[PDB]
Amino acid sequence: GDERFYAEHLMPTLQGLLDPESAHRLAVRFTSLGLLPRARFQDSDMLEVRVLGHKFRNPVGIAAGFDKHGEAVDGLYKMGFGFVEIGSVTPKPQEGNPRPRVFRLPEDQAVINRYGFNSHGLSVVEHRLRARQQKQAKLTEDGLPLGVNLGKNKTSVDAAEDYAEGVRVLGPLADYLVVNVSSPNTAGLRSLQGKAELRRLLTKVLQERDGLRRVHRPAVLVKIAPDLTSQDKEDIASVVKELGIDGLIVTNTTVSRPAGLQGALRSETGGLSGKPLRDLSTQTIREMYALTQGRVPIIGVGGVSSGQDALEKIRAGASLVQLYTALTFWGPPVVGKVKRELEALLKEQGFGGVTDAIGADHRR
Ligand SMILES: Cc1cc2nc3c(=O)[nH]c(=O)nc-3n(C[C@H](O)[C@H](O)[C@H](O)COP(=O)(O)O)c2cc1C
Ligand SMILES: COc1cccc(-c2ccc(NC(=O)c3ccsc3C(=O)O)c(F)c2)c1
Ligand SMILES: O=C(O)c1cc(=O)[nH]c(=O)[nH]1
Repeated sequence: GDERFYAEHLMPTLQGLLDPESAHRLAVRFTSLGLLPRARFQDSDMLEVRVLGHKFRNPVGIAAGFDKHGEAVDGLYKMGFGFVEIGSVTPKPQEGNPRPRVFRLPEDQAVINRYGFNSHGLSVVEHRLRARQQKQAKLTEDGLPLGVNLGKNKTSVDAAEDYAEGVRVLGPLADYLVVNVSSPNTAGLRSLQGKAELRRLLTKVLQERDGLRRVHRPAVLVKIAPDLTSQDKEDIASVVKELGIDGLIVTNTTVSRPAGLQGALRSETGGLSGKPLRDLSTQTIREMYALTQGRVPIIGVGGVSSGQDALEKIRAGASLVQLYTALTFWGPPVVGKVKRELEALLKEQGFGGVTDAIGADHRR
């Protein structure tokens, strides 16, 4: 493939022929089949990162949402991602919201989605991952970890138990689990970010995680929204420290609509991703890093489309970064682009490697 070809011809043509959701489905299909452009870039030692009890070949991963049901994990590693996160997965299967539920904002290099946790359910995903469990074991040992993002059912009467079930069912198959309490498309989900409820919720999740056999015991991270108040962030940092949460994913999509959006569909209900979210996410990473005294690993997500975007989040405190929306606009070549640009910037700024740059802004 070619970065310019995909950005100017292939992707534009695809988006002109298929609606957003159909384009996504096709994307998952092609990826699962390995129909991807040549992954030129060769990961250098400079990009290697050790965190969350694992080695990561490179710090660029695919964010949750692209492979909700764990159907294209291997194809995603082939695309060049240093780690893959599937999900969110709900206990029981559910359809999500009616279509259309995803919209492109071309003029803003953004997307708005309100899928509503469409999920094949824990059982289906469980067997899908078991079919390649040993293959993943080798991938992980080779520096390509797998993360599993857990969600809750729309009609659930016990949010905590939904997450507990996810820990028990998919925890044994993941390197890290994500307690996603930041989806803007699930009524009352974000309220789980409150201190009182959060502590109770995470205490239960951690107990279930600790109850798994050693080799099947994943790290547990909490994914937060970019729309939290200063009080919310202080509370989350406090609870994370109190319970020993392994890490944070910052951030999910935003329900805010920054001044300046041009897309005709800017007022659609849902979470906004892409460039308009980038700096709000970076600043959230910066604050959480400071609140946790840089002792809690952070996976930075939100508007990453270049090496500069990645490095800004790393310097702000992220040990790893993820992207999704950039892929929807530029295609597979964007992964290699980000890694190549990141490597060059690290050298240009005097960093021996990614590890040396983590939280660098806080030390100046
Ligand atoms: C279409 C779509 C679906 C998503 N689904 C999920 C999900 O199921 N779980 C989750 O934790 N985040 C989900 N996200 C959020 C992304 O993981 C990420 O936090 C956010 O989009 C910011 O990254 P980006 O600007 O690179 O897309 C989704 C995002 C998009 C655009
Ligand atoms: C042969 O070339 C390839 C190979 C492998 C994957 C893709 C591809 C195609 C479309 C999307 N796009 C989305 O998956 C998407 C998600 C939510 S919206 C939206 C979109 O197009 O607007 C992609 F990420 C990757 C193209
Ligand atoms: O499934 C969705 O609608 C969804 C979940 C989530 O966590 N984030 C997002 O942007 N959409």
